[PDB]
Amino acid sequence: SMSVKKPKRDDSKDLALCSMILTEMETHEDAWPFLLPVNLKLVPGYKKVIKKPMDFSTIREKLSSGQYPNLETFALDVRLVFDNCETFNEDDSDIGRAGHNMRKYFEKKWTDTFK
Repeated sequence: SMSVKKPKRDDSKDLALCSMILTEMETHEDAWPFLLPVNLKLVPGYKKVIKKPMDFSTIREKLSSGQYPNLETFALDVRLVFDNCETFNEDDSDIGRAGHNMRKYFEKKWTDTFK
């Protein structure tokens, strides 16, 4: 509350560390469905169904231009990528499986780096 603060968690490396995580996700062999924004002209249903599209290139540009206020808003957009993927793709599809694999990979790196 006013003039009563918990001890200061060191967040000075968060930007560098989120960038490293994102590099690892970018270079994963199963990243290919997520590297670029879904083409809303060429994929029927996407625009109407997926209210907030997100992809790794969009996260990278947001990261690089100070559009994440803290490490939690960064994790929310990464998870959005995988939540969108599960909304639109069957579990038993190459893309559906890719999304599960990547979400697992992410959540481990997240825990090991920050928890």
